[PDB]
Amino acid sequence: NDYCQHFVDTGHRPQNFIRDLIRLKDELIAKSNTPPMYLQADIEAFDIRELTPKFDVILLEPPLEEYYRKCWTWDDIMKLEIDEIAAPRSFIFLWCGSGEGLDLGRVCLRKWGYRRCEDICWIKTNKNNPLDPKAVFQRTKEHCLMGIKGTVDIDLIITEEPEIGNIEKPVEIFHIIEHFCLGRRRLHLFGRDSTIRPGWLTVGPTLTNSNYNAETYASYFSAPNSYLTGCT
Amino acid sequence: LFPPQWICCDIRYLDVSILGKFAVVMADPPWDIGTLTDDEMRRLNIPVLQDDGFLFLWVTGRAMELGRECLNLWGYERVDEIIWVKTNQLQRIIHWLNHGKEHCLVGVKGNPQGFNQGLDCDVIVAEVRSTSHKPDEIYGMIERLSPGTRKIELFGRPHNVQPNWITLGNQLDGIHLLDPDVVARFKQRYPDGII
Ligand SMILES: CC(C)[C@@H]1N(Cc2ccc(C(=O)NC[C@]3(O)CCCN(c4ncnc5[nH]ccc45)C3)c(O)c2)CC12CCC2
Repeated sequence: NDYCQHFVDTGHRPQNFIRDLIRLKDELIAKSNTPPMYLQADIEAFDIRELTPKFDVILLEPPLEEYYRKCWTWDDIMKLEIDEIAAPRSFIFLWCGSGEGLDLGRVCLRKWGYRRCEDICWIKTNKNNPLDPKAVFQRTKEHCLMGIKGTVDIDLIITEEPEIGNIEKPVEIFHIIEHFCLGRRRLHLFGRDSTIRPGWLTVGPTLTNSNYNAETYASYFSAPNSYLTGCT
Repeated sequence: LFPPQWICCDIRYLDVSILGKFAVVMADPPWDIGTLTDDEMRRLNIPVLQDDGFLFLWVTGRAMELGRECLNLWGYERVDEIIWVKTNQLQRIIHWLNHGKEHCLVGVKGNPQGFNQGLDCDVIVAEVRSTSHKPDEIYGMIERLSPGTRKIELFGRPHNVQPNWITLGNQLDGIHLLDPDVVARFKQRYPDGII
């Protein structure tokens, strides 16, 4: 059965037709999860160095212009000082969309000094509702690239495409990130009120409330918790 | 000449100029991760094959970046990336993660025109037939985009022979050429007939 041909006919995307114990690691993640902390910041005009200590995971989710049919160009993004706040061995997940970010985002990663190890691809289904000039196909997926520095989950996330102008990323990304057990200092740049979450330090230009306190924060990782994988 | 044609050879030594110009180029190359070394990859004579047109380049692991290099080096801009979602006979999903997909870069050269941009969508779902195989569905997608036109595949295996397609592998069964202009430039470039 050919689904590329079917979509030509009906408008249902090939992905509209995919189908379908380890519950304890979720619980251990929860125990080791710090309080949620969330700091409002107009990140353009914000010195990243103020964000401390140095992070074990950085989830970066910049408002791409392409999300709307204040935006951040890749020109804008590629000039963040992400290396300054990463940790010697640490990770990064960068939402690139499907356009130039597929390429400019790899540049970024190399710039801040990461090398890619994973290409996690969000697949958007149009079950409940069957274009760049520079495009060739209907784009129906986004890429969240995963990079490392120093030193059971799959690389697919399938959900129904969100209502137009909804921009939130599928939360499963968090479950993929957290099931890796890469430490506890976690940072979600350009988060929003809506994404605040235990175990994470959200930082963004629309957060309507703030509780972040560099010192208060560091204390959660004061010895004897420095190198917790956060799954224990 | 509409039917398949193929050339068992070494794509590193064949005077690919004799093959002319193609609307679509596709390559499923054996990346060092048969093998070609990265320079051989860089050194391939892709730029002769197209004046205007599209290139489809399969990648895995770290070819994801090198392939973006070779793509750019040969003179294409990557415009789309295609994903293949690998399923079983009942439509379920067969380093740091387990991999449910393979990747295919799409590049563009010149000012190609007449194409049906937008006909299909950048995700593919089809059964994992055999190993190392790519799904016949890509020939669907590529036909609808530039129907009727000259297409050339590189590092094809004897199954990848297709109508309108000149396959180039080193497991192909000899040489089968029917297009005159090519059959021409071949005997002129190749008199005894070995590469
Ligand atoms: C996502 C893609 C990267 C991935 N690919 C990986 C792959 C697997 C098998 C073959 C293959 O065996 N191809 C036939 C062959 O003939 C055999 C020998 C080498 N090769 C040559 N042909 C002409 N001259 C040559 N000189 C040196 C080599 C040579 C071609 C291949 O090419 C690529 C497959 C995918 C598709 C999804 C996964």
